Amino acid sequence: EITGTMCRLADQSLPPNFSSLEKFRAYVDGFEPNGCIEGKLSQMSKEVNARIEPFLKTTPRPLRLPDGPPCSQRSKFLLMDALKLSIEDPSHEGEGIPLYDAIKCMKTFFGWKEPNIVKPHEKGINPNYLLAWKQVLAELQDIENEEKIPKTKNMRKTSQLKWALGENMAPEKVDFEDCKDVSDLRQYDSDEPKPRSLASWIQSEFNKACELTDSSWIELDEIGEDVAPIEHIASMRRNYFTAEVSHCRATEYIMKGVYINTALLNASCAAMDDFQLIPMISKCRTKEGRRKTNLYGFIIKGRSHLRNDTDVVNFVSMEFSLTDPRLEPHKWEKYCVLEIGDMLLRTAIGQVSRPMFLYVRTNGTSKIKMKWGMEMRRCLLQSLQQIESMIEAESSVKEKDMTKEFFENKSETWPIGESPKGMEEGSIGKVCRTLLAKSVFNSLYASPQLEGFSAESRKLLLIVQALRDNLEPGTFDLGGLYEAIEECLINDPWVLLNASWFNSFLTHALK
Amino acid sequence: MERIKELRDLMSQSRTREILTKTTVDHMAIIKKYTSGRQEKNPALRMKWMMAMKYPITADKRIMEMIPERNEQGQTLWSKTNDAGSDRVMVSPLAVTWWNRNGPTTSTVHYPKVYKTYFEKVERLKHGTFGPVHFRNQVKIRRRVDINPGHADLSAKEAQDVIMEVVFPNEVGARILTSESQLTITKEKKEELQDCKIAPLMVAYMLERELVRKTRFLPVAGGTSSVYIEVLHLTQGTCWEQMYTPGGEVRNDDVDQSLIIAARNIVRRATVSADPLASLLEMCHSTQIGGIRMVDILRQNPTEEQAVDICKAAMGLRISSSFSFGGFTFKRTSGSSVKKEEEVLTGNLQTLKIRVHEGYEEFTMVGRRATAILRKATRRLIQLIVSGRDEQSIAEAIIVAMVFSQEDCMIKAVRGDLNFVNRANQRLNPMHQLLRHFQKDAKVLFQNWGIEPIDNVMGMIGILPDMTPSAEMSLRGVRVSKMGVDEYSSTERVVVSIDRFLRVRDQQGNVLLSPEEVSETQGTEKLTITYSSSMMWEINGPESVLVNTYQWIIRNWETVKIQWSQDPTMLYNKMEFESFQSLVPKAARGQYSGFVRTLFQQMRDVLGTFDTVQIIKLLPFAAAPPEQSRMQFSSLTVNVRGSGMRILVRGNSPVFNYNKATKRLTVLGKDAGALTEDPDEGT
Amino acid sequence: MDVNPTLLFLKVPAQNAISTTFPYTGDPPYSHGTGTGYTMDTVNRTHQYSEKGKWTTNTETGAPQLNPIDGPLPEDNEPSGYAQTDCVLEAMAFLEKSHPGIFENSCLETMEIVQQTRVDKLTQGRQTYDWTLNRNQPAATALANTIEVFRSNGLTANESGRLIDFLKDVMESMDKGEMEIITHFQRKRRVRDNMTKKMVTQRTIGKKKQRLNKRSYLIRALTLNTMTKDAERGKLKRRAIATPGMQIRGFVYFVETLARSICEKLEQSGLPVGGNEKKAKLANVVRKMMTNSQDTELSFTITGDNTKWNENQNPRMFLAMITYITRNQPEWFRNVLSIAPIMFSNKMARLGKGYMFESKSMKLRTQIPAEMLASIDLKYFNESTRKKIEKIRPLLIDGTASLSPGMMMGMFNMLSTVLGVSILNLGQKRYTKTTYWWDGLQSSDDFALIVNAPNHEGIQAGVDRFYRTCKLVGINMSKKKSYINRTGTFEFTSFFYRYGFVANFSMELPSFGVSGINESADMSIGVTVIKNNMINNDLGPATAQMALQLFIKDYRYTYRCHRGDTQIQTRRSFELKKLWEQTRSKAGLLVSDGGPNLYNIRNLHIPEVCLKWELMDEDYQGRLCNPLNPFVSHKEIESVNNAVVMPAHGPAKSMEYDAVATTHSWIPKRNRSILNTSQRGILEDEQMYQKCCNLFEKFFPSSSYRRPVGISSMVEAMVSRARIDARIDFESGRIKKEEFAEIMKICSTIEELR
RNA sequence: AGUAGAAACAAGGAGUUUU
RNA sequence: UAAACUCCUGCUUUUGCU
Repeated sequence: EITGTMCRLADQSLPPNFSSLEKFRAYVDGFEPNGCIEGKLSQMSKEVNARIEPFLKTTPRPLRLPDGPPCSQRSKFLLMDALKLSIEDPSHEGEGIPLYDAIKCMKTFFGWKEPNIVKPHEKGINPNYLLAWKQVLAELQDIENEEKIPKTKNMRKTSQLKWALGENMAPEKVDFEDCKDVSDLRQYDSDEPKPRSLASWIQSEFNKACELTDSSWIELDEIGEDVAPIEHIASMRRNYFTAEVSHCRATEYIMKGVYINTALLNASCAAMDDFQLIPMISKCRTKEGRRKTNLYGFIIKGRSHLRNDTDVVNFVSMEFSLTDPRLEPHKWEKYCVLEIGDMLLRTAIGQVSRPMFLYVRTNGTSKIKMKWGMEMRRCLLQSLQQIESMIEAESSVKEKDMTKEFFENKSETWPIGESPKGMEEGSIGKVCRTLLAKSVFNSLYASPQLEGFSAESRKLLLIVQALRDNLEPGTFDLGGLYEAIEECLINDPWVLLNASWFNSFLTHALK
Repeated sequence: MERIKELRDLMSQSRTREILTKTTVDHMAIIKKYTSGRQEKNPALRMKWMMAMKYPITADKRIMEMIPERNEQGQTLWSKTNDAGSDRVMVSPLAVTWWNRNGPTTSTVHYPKVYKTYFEKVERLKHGTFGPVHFRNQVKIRRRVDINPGHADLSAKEAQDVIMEVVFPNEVGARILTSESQLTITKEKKEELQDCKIAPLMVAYMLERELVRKTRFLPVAGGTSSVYIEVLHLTQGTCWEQMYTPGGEVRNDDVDQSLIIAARNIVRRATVSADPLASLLEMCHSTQIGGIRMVDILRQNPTEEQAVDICKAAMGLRISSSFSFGGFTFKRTSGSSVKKEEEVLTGNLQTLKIRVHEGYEEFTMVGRRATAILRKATRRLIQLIVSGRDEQSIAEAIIVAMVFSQEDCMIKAVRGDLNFVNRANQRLNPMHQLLRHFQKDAKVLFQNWGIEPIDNVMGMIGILPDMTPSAEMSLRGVRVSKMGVDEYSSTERVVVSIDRFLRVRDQQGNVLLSPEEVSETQGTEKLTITYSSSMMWEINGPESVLVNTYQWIIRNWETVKIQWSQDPTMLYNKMEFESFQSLVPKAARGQYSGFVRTLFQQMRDVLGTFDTVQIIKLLPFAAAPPEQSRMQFSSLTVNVRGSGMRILVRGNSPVFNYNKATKRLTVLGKDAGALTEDPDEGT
Repeated sequence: MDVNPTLLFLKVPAQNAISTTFPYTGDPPYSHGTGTGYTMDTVNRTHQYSEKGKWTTNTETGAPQLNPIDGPLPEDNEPSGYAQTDCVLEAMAFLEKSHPGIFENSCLETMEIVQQTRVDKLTQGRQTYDWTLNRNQPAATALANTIEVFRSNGLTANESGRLIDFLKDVMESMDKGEMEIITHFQRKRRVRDNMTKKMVTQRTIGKKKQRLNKRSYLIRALTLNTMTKDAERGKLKRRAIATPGMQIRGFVYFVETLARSICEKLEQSGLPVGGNEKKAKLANVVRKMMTNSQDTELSFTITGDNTKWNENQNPRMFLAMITYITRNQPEWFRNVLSIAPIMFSNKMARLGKGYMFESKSMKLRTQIPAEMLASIDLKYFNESTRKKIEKIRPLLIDGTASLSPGMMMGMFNMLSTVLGVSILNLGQKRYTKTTYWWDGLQSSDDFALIVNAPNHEGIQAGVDRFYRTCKLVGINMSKKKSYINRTGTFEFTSFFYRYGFVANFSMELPSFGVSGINESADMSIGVTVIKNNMINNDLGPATAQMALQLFIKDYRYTYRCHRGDTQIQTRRSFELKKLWEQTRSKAGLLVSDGGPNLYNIRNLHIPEVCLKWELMDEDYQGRLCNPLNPFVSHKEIESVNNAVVMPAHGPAKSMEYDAVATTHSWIPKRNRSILNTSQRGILEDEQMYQKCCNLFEKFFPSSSYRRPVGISSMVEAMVSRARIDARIDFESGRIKKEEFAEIMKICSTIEELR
């Protein structure tokens, strides 16, 4: 039975003019459909409709990118412009420890200079960064002269390093009733992000992440013996895959981003108070098979007390570069470029020397950002699963051995390039890298703006394929779909590039 | 004994242990999962986070007794703090390092008997054999298929009932004890636990795991058996299938049921095919059932099935001496009769020329659904003791009995004409026409039969025209038994003869089995039925039949073009285009093949209409035997499921769509291959 | 040259390479601060699309709730929850006329699931909202706190193990005004030391009484906690997910029991199962629409989606459905299904945490609770949030917000789907009586529709007839995110469809790796995920021995257990080589302690140690055959071979995995932030009890396999067994019958302690 | 500063001592 | 009162007490 509290609120739980449930319970039993559907469509408005406009090939307007300043570098290390301070073949004196692998690299770099700021940090205290590098350049030499043999290295808290690592810049949690009358006690800045625009550089990051290299970047585990025919046909399919994924520069960024986020996550777990030092190491096997240990630069971890899932670990990234910041300064708004050295290069005609920089930058990851850099090796899966599935669309075509079909002709049939000479088709080995270089940058620059873009940029992608396949498509208000995308193109360089590809796609899918 | 003291020793402490006095049946039933610490929303980060702590693992307090805190290396391998929420302490993974190199070594040789099902899989795989890749497309079927049911096919609660006995018997609470088959199998399992070791309770609920019949919907492109279901990914795929024969005992009960369903996909393939007398022999040499071919299984099999015995007698092997009629097993226990060729006028005054059996004969009617004894006279049913599982099975058994007795009451009960002309060029027989009519509706037949009073003595009750039992009165001659009909008969094998029409004739010429006697039930396979030709395309689906046929023309076009030019009859008698002809209109039977063979003969004489569009488009039609027709043969109707979706004579269609610029063929949507540019170029 | 990869759709069709446009590789978006701004932007949005129903005021609640259905018809394309009761009943009076006898059949199993279910069915699931502590307690502790509220109340009436008397007294709990709940607060003591002569402090927890009202319990009984939908993908914004209360899900379990039982008897809801049956149902009806495929029809499909699907429902027409789909059913059964659409139609969402304020002068932060929002100097807020409070400041009751229109996430599905498919039932041609007719499927909110009619004018007249049918019931299809085209190309919860052959690419691969539950049992579930997704989620052969190859590469990074043949160093390398040189079975040693990787794609279904068993020399597996196992803590059947790994199709899914008990299946560390709360007393009292509850559960054998359901009084419960332990040892045994008298003596000695 | 994006982090939390 | 040192915690830090 429904008692004298719930049965009374069993009356407001009804449609209006039904003031008793037991009357309403004895209303539906005497129900039969009179035909009140079209009786209500006679009563509804004729304006409530879902009229289809046709979706012609002159219908899709291109996406309008936002307008503002050019977009800054936001990846938590450098991408196209790091520098491989390399000791080659570590057997002895290059050991398994990363911090002693650091010391031998710049001992093998001969030309060092005095630190002078090339471009200043436009809104941060510039001499704190040049005193930061002078600390660690003296602090990493505080272990190669002293044989007490440490494993990791702790910075000590200066005045310049407390600044760039957010030391006690947090407002302390007062009670609200302690100081109500503060004239500017506001709710936080909950505003929109200030929009940026598309600059020329994030395209040039993607071109370099597409192209090959002379190193072999992934060496990975083994599996059991292929004494089945599926395991012989898949391992021939897979050792064709890593013939262009070992030598691809976007796997330099995977095996960095795995390593930086691994070392940050482990050093955040032990050293929750002091400022550790972390080098940035990638180990590159070569063409022939002699190994190498590259160094890219250092990282000074901040205070890491991660009480939520997305509290931020501040840190400072020192990276060795060769690219002049004065060449294109619409990119490095967040950096403080020093100038530390010089080397000799080898020209095909002669030889040349040219200086060396150091890009210093205050950063931050959450725990989530530096977990999802450790599963960045799943860029390889998502980039393999298409050329896996690009055997399914070629399954019914040939009905035979067909890994023997792709990599054995250079029948460059897949359109990738844009050029003055048109679109430039590519081979599958070129395509296996672009789908990898797209899949890396979906994790380095991964924002919410990329999620909410490609959800309703897919629904604009599907119907242009329905239009090219002459399926006679039709929307309901496509114009309102375009203000669902351009809502999400706000300020990060990758999403403003994906739309800029997509506008370059809609002008090639409709000719 | 000694456990009970500490059950008392805690009590003279404070009221901490004396709220456990107050803790209910329910509260301990709920606090057994009492988690102050919630379930991890993202455990993948917590494992990557806590493994960098110096002590991630909680191991219980016995580690402080049995494992040193000092190893040879220099690390400290457990910690003296307690876990939050237990007396359990926190350890490092160097504890697990220590235990697996320096821990106690116990030699229980019956630890494989604990996890016996997993070692069966290794036994299936290491002793299994692979076949080569059959590059065929995936047309997967997504069905709820069983995973590892195991022994006796026992209910999921009843699986826990026999486990509840063998863990400790005093907690069973089973209102239903057991059946007789469970009474022996639990006695064997009873001593096996002492045979394991002094054993935990975990050996009990792994024996529970091999009894759980899990049924999980999975896309099964191939066989669906609890020996093939655990692989399911090794075998099936994109461009390809992997033939896979795992080791172990190939069973005895339902390799029959594996063979029956594979047989019917060759007989029904043959009835559309132009030559059942050659193709069913020819498809025996390519079909494999679990690697073991159909040629090897049929010989050692004394199981009588209609399509199987056709596959037996095609190869030169015997069948039994039991004649069939409407797909039932009929055994002559007594009596004899002679044939007499007589014509009867039905209720629609339709002449049916029937073979009158002049002589009293006593039969045993055994069906898939019924078991009966028919006492039959000249054009008359004397007596029918009949049994079956339900009254609809009794409905089938009486209707088959009322037709075969050939009485004038059944003949004058026909309402309308009979044109069950089956899918074929030939015709049929008046016996099988009279079955289907009254198997559709026999209510008027039930009233014209005759109703008589009965005597119920030993549970021998009757049946009424409204298909209801009655102890008072009943239909004439038919008595329905409450018990089962005693059969116990065995039949010797006799060499029998067969024709092209699959009409199985004995020494005397009596037609025993036929494609009309083939039952229409299409069962669920068990052993992967793998055909080496193209006769899996109908199993795939009517849609696929149309797709994969125009696929096959493309790759082998240079085989086809020479067979187009030189020998079209060899091109037409291919068994791969006979897959198409199951979908051909029967009203347009031979009409289409009439025109295409001439339209090709038009194209061979003109030498300049070598077009490559219509040659692809109409070549599957000429596999049928052609006929003379009037000039109206141009609405080319092609069956898909239900609707006869058309193809035009000129241009494209929704069914057959060809794009000249793309040079790709769109067949009911799907893109089929890519034809080479050469037969567009030449003439 | 300029390189873009999104131009490879110019050759590959879009549904064949659609997985490139799933950025599921990067992190998902998380909410940082609260859901307070997100809840109020849903209580606003519900009371905007329903803004014309009559505003009642609840008698026992004081809630100013809205009563929006069977109101004025919508007269624009903006979404609207004004559902028509004479068309909700009508459009599923046609549910039984297509599939005959669904409702009274499906109640009959539901009348049997109600007659065998314990309370233990509702103690499993997500974290819930208790009303005792006003916090997301997990599903055991919230149930096992509200029950001894009734015991600390006068009327328990619930301890009979079944949940229906537990669902009798939650109605009866709304009668007793004085609801004397338990409060514990933390204090300090003062003890001495005899060895060092020092006098230090000691922490302990006190006890406090507390009472409620009927305008204070009923709100907390009808309170939905509003979280934020963390890690949703495909939305720039976020949304509120609702956590139902403790009393509510007891009634809601029966309501989705019935409503799932409908959809398994229907054939257009792919939701009551996983994704593989959904691909069957999807490709079923593209062929079911080629049944009446005539010589000239036109069949356009609709790749639908429903916008604002959760705000535009109303549990008042859920009550209209489950009053109708329980026609001529017993009085108690129609009543017990009816409480849950009642106490959703009076539900009162909390407003989450609040807001964090910032001083730009004093450099101070603070945060208010969400309850203070009834009384705040409104210039504390920026111009966006200030708009959101003023539109629901009339709706704040007791720190909650009266939200009677609309459902929201994490609360209940599968009955609004029954509604959503019943409109799709109505397009069956026997019901249209016109040339156009439609069918399709209905997921949670993403639907797909296929309509056909002999020309474009018919389809245009068939699409809007559907759209104006769904408007009668508050189903508002997304005009943004949907489109039409011919058959063979659509999607349905991202199950894309290209001319017949689906590419799944939904719940792509958030995991493929070490989802650490244990050290072995995340390899046994590790290689199971590569196994199961070769079947379910369709990854091919080479990516299966890539996702295995790399699975091990971070199986060995989290658990540090590299080979000895790699001379690299970590916390141990040396004594591994003791296993290497001594065991003649070098290449059969187990990989959770530095072994080879014998796995490949012939043998994922085989577990780890049963793979590496017919090679090992007797020492190692004999060192693994020790059943003592300080690293196992032999689990319960609900937790034996169960890991909770989330897909993108549902909120949670447990999937099993063939894991042999081994020394690597250990339980990870409990979080320790509860030690610094003022809620310490929920642990130090109860940490002692599963030390000793499982000392009882030694004395029953089946207690660690089956739920023991008998009398109360655990202390009295084993001594009833102990005296039937006594006589069957007395009548026959190996032990002496004088030691029997020692077993006798303990029994009354227990009772001598009162 | 920085991370970040519609609200957050920039340690929280307990003790003692000195205008 | 401003400075330093002392212990716990890293999903439970979302909030009920004295």
